[PDB]
Amino acid sequence: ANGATSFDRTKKTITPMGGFVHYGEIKNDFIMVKGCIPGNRKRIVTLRKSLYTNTSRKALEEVSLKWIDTASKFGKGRFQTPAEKHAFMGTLKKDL
Amino acid sequence: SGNGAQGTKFRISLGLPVGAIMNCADNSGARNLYIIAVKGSGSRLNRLPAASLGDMVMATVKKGKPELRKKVMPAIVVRQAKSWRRRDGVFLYFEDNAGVIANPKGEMKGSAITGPVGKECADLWPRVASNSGVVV
Amino acid sequence: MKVEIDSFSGAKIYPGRGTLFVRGDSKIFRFQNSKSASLFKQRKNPRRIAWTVLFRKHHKKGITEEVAKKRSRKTVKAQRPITGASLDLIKERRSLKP
Amino acid sequence: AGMTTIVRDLDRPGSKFHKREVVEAVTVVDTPPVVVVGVVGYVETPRG
Amino acid sequence: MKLNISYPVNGSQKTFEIDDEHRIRVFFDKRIGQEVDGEAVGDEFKGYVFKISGGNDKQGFPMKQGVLLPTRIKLLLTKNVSCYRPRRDGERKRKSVRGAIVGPDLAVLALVIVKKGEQELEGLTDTTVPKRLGPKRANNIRKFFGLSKEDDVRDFVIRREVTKGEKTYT
RNA sequence: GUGAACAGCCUCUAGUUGAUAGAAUAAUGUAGAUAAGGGAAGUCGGCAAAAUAGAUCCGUAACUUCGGGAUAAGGAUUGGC
RNA sequence: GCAGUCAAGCGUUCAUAGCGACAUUGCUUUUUGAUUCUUCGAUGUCGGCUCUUCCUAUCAUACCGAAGCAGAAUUCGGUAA
RNA sequence: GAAUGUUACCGCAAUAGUAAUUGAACUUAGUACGAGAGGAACAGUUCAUUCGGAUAAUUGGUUUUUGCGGCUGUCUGAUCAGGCAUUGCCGCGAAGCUACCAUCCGCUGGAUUAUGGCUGAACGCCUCUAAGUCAGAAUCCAUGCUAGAACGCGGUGAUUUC
RNA sequence: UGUACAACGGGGUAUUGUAAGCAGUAGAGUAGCCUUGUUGUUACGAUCUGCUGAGAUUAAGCCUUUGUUGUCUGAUUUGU
RNA sequence: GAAACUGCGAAUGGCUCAUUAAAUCAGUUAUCGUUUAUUUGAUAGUUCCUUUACUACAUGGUAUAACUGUGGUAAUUCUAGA
Ligand SMILES: CN1C(=O)N[C@H]2[C@@H]3NC(=O)c4ccc(Br)n4[C@@H]3C[C@]21O
Ligand SMILES: [Mg+2]
Ligand SMILES: [Mg+2]
Ligand SMILES: [Mg+2]
Ligand SMILES: [Mg+2]
Ligand SMILES: [Mg+2]
Ligand SMILES: [Mg+2]
Ligand SMILES: [Mg+2]
Ligand SMILES: [Mg+2]
Ligand SMILES: [Mg+2]
Ligand SMILES: [Mg+2]
Ligand SMILES: [Mg+2]
Ligand SMILES: [Mg+2]
Ligand SMILES: [Mg+2]
Ligand SMILES: [Mg+2]
Ligand SMILES: [Mg+2]
Ligand SMILES: [Mg+2]
Ligand SMILES: [Mg+2]
Ligand SMILES: [Mg+2]
Ligand SMILES: [Mg+2]
Ligand SMILES: [Mg+2]
Ligand SMILES: [Mg+2]
Ligand SMILES: [Mg+2]
Ligand SMILES: [Mg+2]
Ligand SMILES: [Mg+2]
Ligand SMILES: [Mg+2]
Ligand SMILES: [Mg+2]
Ligand SMILES: [Mg+2]
Ligand SMILES: [Mg+2]
Ligand SMILES: [Mg+2]
Ligand SMILES: [Mg+2]
Ligand SMILES: [Mg+2]
Ligand SMILES: [Mg+2]
Ligand SMILES: [Mg+2]
Ligand SMILES: [Mg+2]
Ligand SMILES: [Mg+2]
Ligand SMILES: [Mg+2]
Ligand SMILES: [Mg+2]
Ligand SMILES: [Mg+2]
Ligand SMILES: [Mg+2]
Ligand SMILES: [Mg+2]
Ligand SMILES: [Mg+2]
Ligand SMILES: [Mg+2]
Ligand SMILES: [Mg+2]
Ligand SMILES: [Mg+2]
Ligand SMILES: [Mg+2]
Ligand SMILES: [Mg+2]
Ligand SMILES: [Mg+2]
Ligand SMILES: [Mg+2]
Ligand SMILES: [Mg+2]
Ligand SMILES: [Mg+2]
Ligand SMILES: [Mg+2]
Ligand SMILES: [Mg+2]
Ligand SMILES: [Mg+2]
Ligand SMILES: [Mg+2]
Ligand SMILES: [Mg+2]
Ligand SMILES: [Mg+2]
Ligand SMILES: [Mg+2]
Ligand SMILES: [Mg+2]
Ligand SMILES: [Mg+2]
Ligand SMILES: [Mg+2]
Ligand SMILES: [Mg+2]
Ligand SMILES: [Mg+2]
Ligand SMILES: [Mg+2]
Ligand SMILES: [Mg+2]
Ligand SMILES: [Mg+2]
Repeated sequence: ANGATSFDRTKKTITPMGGFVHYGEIKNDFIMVKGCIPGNRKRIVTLRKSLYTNTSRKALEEVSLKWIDTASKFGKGRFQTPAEKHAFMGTLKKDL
Repeated sequence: SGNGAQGTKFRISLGLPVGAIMNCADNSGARNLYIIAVKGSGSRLNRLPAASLGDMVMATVKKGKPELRKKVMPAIVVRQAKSWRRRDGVFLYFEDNAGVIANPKGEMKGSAITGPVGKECADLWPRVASNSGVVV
Repeated sequence: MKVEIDSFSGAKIYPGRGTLFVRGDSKIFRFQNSKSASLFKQRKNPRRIAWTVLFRKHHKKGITEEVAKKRSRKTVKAQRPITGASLDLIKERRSLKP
Repeated sequence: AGMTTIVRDLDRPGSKFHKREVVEAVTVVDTPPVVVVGVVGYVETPRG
Repeated sequence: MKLNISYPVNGSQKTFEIDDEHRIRVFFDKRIGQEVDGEAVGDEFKGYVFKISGGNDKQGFPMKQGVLLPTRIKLLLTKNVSCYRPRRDGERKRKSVRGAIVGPDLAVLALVIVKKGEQELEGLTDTTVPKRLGPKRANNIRKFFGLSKEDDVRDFVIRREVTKGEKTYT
C-alpha cells in the first residue's frame, strides 16, 4: 500500500497495471518527486540536497497526497487494481 | 485582460490568433467578431497575437447591424474551441468560438448572452457573470 | 475527487483522464479517451457498439446473479395505541374474542 | 522508473485554486538502500 | 452530511450529523432501497441495518426513486408522483430533481431502520411515540381488534379524553 | 472482369523477372503523406498544397450578337439483398 | 547628422528649471558630394527572408541627481548596452 | 585517437562559457498630497510576458504495430483463408517520437558605479576628499551551472611465467 | 555452471470490437414434390442471434516467469 | 367548524383590432352529416352458478390529504424521510 493514501485506503503499491513501461515493478524504497526530472527511465540518477534554504511559500507547503494513479501506462489505462478490473467487467471466458 | 478585469487569470491554451472570427454571443446585433488584436499580449518576431477564453481583444464586426460595422471595439472571449486544461487537470473544449462586445471597462453592450460561458471568463469579468445563464 | 464515467462507453474516468466537451445546447459530454470521443463525434449510437456499457445493458449481457433472489425484510408486531386515548385502557381492551 | 499522476488538495492562500484539488504529474525513482564501501579525505591546497 | 433516521416500529425519529468522510463513504455509489451495515457508520450504530429512503442534497432538492444517477436533472411531473404537488387540474411542471444514487453533495440522507443493533440509540429504541389516530370505519375497528362481526363495534371504538377547564370530556 | 469506354485497377495467352551487392536507418535531402485551434495573419503574389469531381433528380442570376451565359450558382440521392 | 562655448533674449517677475539670437569651437562617417588609389583574362551589382555578433549618440527595464517636482503625470541630467 | 609502464575505478579544476526577462491584479489606499478635480509608492500575496533547460503521468499530433475491424475492383472453382492495385481505401489504433497544442524547473553572496553621506584639513571659517571612511545599480567578481587542458593534476584497485 | 543467458510456451498489461464452426420458431422472401395441408415437408435467402467483451495481435526500445529446449574457454594485445 | 379530501367552476366575463379580401361577416340554407355538462321531461324485477351440503347483503377492500413528528434550500403557492 505504497500507492495507498489516507484518502485512498485501498492496498496497492505504486506500480501501474502491468508495471512501469520499459522499467519494472519497483520492489524497494523510492522517491516520488513532483513533476518531471532530467534523464530517462532506467538511468542512474543522483538526488542531491538543496544548496540553499528556500522560503518562497511555494516550497515549505506541506502536502498530503489524496490519490495516486496506479492505472496502466502501456495503453489507455482505465482500472487501478486488478480487483477493480474484475469488479467492473466481471467474469470472462477463461477465469474460474 | 488588464483593464477593469478583477482578479487574475491562470494561463489557458490559445485558440484565437488574430484574424480568427468567432460568433458573437450577445444581443447587441453583432453576428460575428473578427479579432484584430489581443489586450495585454507579448512580442516575438513573427508570433501571431493569440486570444484565449477570458481574454480581452480588439475586434470588428463582419456581419451585423451596420452601426456596428467598419469600427473597432473591445470584446471578451466567452468560448474557445481548442482544448485547454485547468488546474484540476481536465482537458476540455467548447463547440464553437465565441465572445461578446464590451466597453474597455469590461462592461457589456447587450443585456444577454446566448449559450454557455467559461468560468475563467466568468470569474474574471463581473458583467459577463450577470448575463450568462450557463457557466462552463 | 469525483471519478466520472464516460457518456459514450460508460467506463470510469479517473482524475485528469480523457476529455470534456461542452455542446452548444450546454449539455456536457465526457470521454475516457479519444476512442469514445471520436466515435461519439462520428454519430455512432452506443447501443449499436458491442463494448459499451449501454450496449451490454440494452442487450442484457452478464447480469445473471444480479437477477437472483435476495433477503431484505423486517419484523415489528408492536402496539402503540391512539394518542391521548389513554393507552392504559387500550391494552386490556384488546385480547379480542375469537 | 517513470511517472504518474497525483491528485492533492492545494494549500496556497490567495490562489484561485486554494483548497481545491489539482492533478499533478510526478516521477518515481527506485532507491533501494545504498551501501557504504569507503571514505576519502580531502585537503585545501592553493591549487584546489 | 446529516442523517435523518427513523424507527418505523416505535414511530421515533432522530437526526445524526456525521463528519469524517470515510464513515460517510459507506453510502456512496449506493441506491435507494439498498441496505447498510452500520458497523462502518460508527460503533454506536453497530449491528443496525439501515435503509436509504431518500433525502435532500445541497440546494435542498429532493431525490427520486428510479432516476438512478448521482446528479441533479430536470423532469416533467404529473399527479400522484413524488416531489410534485399539482396546483391545477392536469397541471404538469418541469422541475429539478436530485438522483437516487447517494453522493457527497447530499446534505441529508433519509434512513429507515431495518434491524436493531447491540446498542440502544438515545432517541429511538429508547422512546416511542404512539399513533396519532385510531380506527374510524366499520370493519377496520373489527379488524384492528379481530372482532368477528357480531361483537358490536360501537363498544370497541377508541375514545380520546380531553379536559375543558375543570370539565374533562371524551 | 469492373465501367460510358481502346481510361484506371486485376487476370488468360505470350514474354519478362534485365537495372552491382551487403549491413544499417544520424543530420540534410529527394519523392509520397498526416496534423489539434485559427484560417492567407505567410508571401511581390494563395507559389504550393488543399477543396471540387461520377451519375439520377431538383434548381439555376446579370447580360447577350438570342446562338449563349450553363455542369451557372445551390441542393438531395447512390451499398447489399 | 550630433554635441559645445559667449549670453542679447524667451520663460508673469528671473539670462542659464526648460530654452536660447548674433557669433564662434568641434565631433561623426547609416546623408550627399568631391576624388578616382584598389579590382574591367569579372570581388554576382536592389529588397526581403534568415542568423550571429558588435556600437551607444539609451526607446524601455535597474539606481540616482534637477525642476517654474504639491499629488498624478512629465521634462532635463548621471552610472548604464 | 598514437604515444608519456599496462589496465580500472574515484576525484580535483586551470581555462573557457554562462541567463534570465518584463508586466498586471489584490492589498497597501480612495490613504499620503491637494481648495478641489484628482491621486501614488516601499513590505506582503496571486498570476502573467518574452527567454532558457528538461520532460511524455495526463491531452493532443503522427501510423508500416500494415495491430484489429470495415470497403471497392479483380484473381485463387466455391467455403475458409488469401494475393495484386508504387503503404489500394476507411475507422479505431498501442509503442516511440513530439507540442506554450502538453507538464515540470530556472540559485545567493561579495565588491563597485552614479549618487547621497561620515570624519576632515588644505584655508583658525566652510567643505563627501586631499589622507582616511559609510551606504549603494538591470553593472562586476564569485556562488551556481556546462565543458574538462586529449602534452595540467590527485587518490585508489589489479598488475601476466612456457 | 547461476534470483546465469537464450529461444519458445504460460500469466499480467495493451489494441481492436465479437473469430472460424455449429445451431435457431430471427429474416424482406423464393422456388420443387405430392398424400394439395387443419405450423405439410426437403431445402435455398442480404442480414440477425446464441455459443462470444469473443477471435486476433501484444515487444520488435511493455511487465513477468518453480514449465520446455539449448548455450557457457574462439581471436589479438599490453611491463615500471 | 379551521385545515384537507371530494364535487363544481375557473371555457362565462372583461380588453384589444394584430392577422384576415371568398376568409370573416350579412341575409338565407343544411345535419336523411355530427357532438353537447347543465336545465327540463321520460327511462331499469333480469347482475351468481352445471343451479342440495354455497357466494359478506345486518353492506366486502386499502391507501392517502389534512394532522403529529424528524428534515433540507440564499431563495417560490418548493418539498423529502417517518
Ligand atoms: C560584384 N563585383 C563584380 O562582379 N565585379 C566587381 C565590380 N567592381 C567594381 O568596382 C564595381 C563598381 C560597381 C560595381 Br556593381 N562593381 C563590381 C563589384 C564587383 O566586386
Ligand atoms: Mg510506461
Ligand atoms: Mg501508455
Ligand atoms: Mg515576418
Ligand atoms: Mg457585403
Ligand atoms: Mg441582467
Ligand atoms: Mg486521433
Ligand atoms: Mg492518441
Ligand atoms: Mg543503373
Ligand atoms: Mg531500383
Ligand atoms: Mg545499397
Ligand atoms: Mg527528412
Ligand atoms: Mg491520417
Ligand atoms: Mg490545421
Ligand atoms: Mg472558414
Ligand atoms: Mg479573408
Ligand atoms: Mg499580406
Ligand atoms: Mg502585395
Ligand atoms: Mg484564394
Ligand atoms: Mg496552384
Ligand atoms: Mg482534409
Ligand atoms: Mg458564371
Ligand atoms: Mg436504397
Ligand atoms: Mg550676445
Ligand atoms: Mg529664475
Ligand atoms: Mg525678461
Ligand atoms: Mg545621416
Ligand atoms: Mg541631391
Ligand atoms: Mg569609387
Ligand atoms: Mg581578378
Ligand atoms: Mg571590373
Ligand atoms: Mg568569381
Ligand atoms: Mg565572394
Ligand atoms: Mg559574375
Ligand atoms: Mg533562419
Ligand atoms: Mg521657481
Ligand atoms: Mg547622478
Ligand atoms: Mg549585449
Ligand atoms: Mg561589451
Ligand atoms: Mg615502451
Ligand atoms: Mg478599493
Ligand atoms: Mg492647488
Ligand atoms: Mg528575452
Ligand atoms: Mg519554453
Ligand atoms: Mg485489413
Ligand atoms: Mg467482395
Ligand atoms: Mg460457410
Ligand atoms: Mg499477381
Ligand atoms: Mg501498375
Ligand atoms: Mg500516442
Ligand atoms: Mg547557492
Ligand atoms: Mg559635515
Ligand atoms: Mg564619494
Ligand atoms: Mg578619492
Ligand atoms: Mg581637494
Ligand atoms: Mg539581475
Ligand atoms: Mg568578489
Ligand atoms: Mg543555477
Ligand atoms: Mg584530461
Ligand atoms: Mg590521472
Ligand atoms: Mg540459444
Ligand atoms: Mg456479442
Ligand atoms: Mg533502433
Ligand atoms: Mg508452460
Ligand atoms: Mg369572452
Ligand atoms: Mg394501494
